[PDB]
Amino acid sequence: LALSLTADQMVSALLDAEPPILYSEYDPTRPFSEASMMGLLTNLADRELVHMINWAKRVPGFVDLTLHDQVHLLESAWLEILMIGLVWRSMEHPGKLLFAPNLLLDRNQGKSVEGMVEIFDMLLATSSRFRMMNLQGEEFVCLKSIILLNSGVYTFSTLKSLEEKDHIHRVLDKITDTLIHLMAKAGLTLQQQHQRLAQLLLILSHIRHMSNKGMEHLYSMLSDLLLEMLDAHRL
Amino acid sequence: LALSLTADQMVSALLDAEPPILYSEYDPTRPFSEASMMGLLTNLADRELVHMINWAKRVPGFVDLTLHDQVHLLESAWLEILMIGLVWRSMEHPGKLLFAPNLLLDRNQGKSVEGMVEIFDMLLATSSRFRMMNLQGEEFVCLKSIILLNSGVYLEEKDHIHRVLDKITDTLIHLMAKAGLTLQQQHQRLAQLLLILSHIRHMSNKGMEHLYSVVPLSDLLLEMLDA
Ligand SMILES: O=C(c1ccccc1)N1[C@H](c2ccc(OC[C@@H]3CCN(CCCF)C3)cc2)c2ccc(O)cc2CC12CC2
Ligand SMILES: O=C(c1ccccc1)N1[C@H](c2ccc(OC[C@H]3C=CN(CCCF)C3)cc2)c2ccc(O)cc2CC12CC2
Repeated sequence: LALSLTADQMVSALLDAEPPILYSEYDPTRPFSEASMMGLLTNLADRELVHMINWAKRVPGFVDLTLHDQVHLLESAWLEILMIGLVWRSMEHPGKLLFAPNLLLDRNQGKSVEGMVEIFDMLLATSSRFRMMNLQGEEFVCLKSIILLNSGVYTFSTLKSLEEKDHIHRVLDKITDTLIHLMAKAGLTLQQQHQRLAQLLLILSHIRHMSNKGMEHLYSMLSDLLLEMLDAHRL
Repeated sequence: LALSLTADQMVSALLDAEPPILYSEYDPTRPFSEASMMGLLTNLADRELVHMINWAKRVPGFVDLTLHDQVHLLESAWLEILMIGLVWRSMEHPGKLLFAPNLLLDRNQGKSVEGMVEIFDMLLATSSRFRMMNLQGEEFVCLKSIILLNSGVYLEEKDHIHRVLDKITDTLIHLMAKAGLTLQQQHQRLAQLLLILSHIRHMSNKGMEHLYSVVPLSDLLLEMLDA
């Protein structure tokens, strides 16, 4: 099914799978402050993670995998997906991170939490990189889907596992075909298509680097829950 | 000014720049032990770092950067380069890591140490992935050069790095075209190769988190550049 989609049908399915932009809580009895900042950001990420589950299930080829492999892929990629969504939202807001439309934070508000501004600056630089590249929404949904399928594919031996890995790489190839088709459709020459494809995928290495640094920072302050939403019934 | 090379001359320059395969400073006659296994791997990595400097100087476009940028890229990419070099030489040794011709280890020698077997397995999975794609030497040296130039970039200095990165991308595509790959197979394989770099970054982050669980590395890298 997923391997027979055209590039336009793959763009359409990814654009349609896009989750909504969530808001920070409008609690007057909890106004924004340095103390309540991480509580608001954690609550926002928790609500985003629920929508990330539905988005993943709508990425073509994802539900063809076993849920154990669906859980592992999302366990490996969830923070990367949150960050690239943040970086995408903040593209039009230089020097600031748009966590939510009602939660636009500048660099100085990150200094209140120790260790935050280092991750803050890396997210800002990625947003500047996307801005300088004029990243398109059709390219963004492809990059996010690549992260979902690639981040955990090297950390799964059984015959089933060999079929799953081959399928993940077959779907990743079709996203690559989709990215190139979007670049050819935009007028880029073949040399420019390969060059921009390389530039976009090399940004994924930095997003992984930010994720690892973000995991150490967050731990300095999921599997069962990921399963519970992914292991839905048909009632 | 290295942007005036051809794809074939880019390959030839990177192949000629390959560092030698160093040996473990290990007594082939004294008994082996796991307590001395970090000392051998730290000593080997320190000696490989010097030859990594010589290799980086010969990556086309690297010396065009300032010494500040050359050191910053080396300080940010050195662990990734050691890892992918290890993965490259451990390819024909499935289930094993060939740190040196006299230092071949399997999983069980890594289990003796807290936190090693996790990175050991990720390194083995990368070697298996290289073995499945049948990675060529001309592709491997292009991947190492991309790691050197990409691992620290995130104004005209960044522009020059991106132009050289763009040329290595053109070199990789030219390599697969000369191999007979179709245009679809070319950009598919290029994507597969560059997506492996995200896993190598992941291993480097966990490696730093592992290895580092007085003299700054930049001072040592600067001194190595004087030879
Ligand atoms: O604050 C920060 C931040 C930190 C340092 C520098 C700059 C920014 N973050 C935010 C964040 C907080 C907690 C979290 O994870 C917390 C547990 C993990 C699941 N939770 C467990 C319970 C299961 F739901 C709790 C994930 C994300 C957040 C929110 C929304 C967004 O779009 C993006 C981000 C990005 C960022 C990830 C870097
Ligand atoms: O053992 C391990 C290993 C393998 C599996 C699981 C866990 C660990 N490693 C080895 C390694 C040891 C110490 C290093 O960092 C030492 C710094 C301490 C002062 N140094 C800086 C100042 C003086 F230079 C550097 C780096 C590399 C090593 C050696 C050669 C190779 O090709 C590759 C590797 C790979 C590697 C990185 C994963």
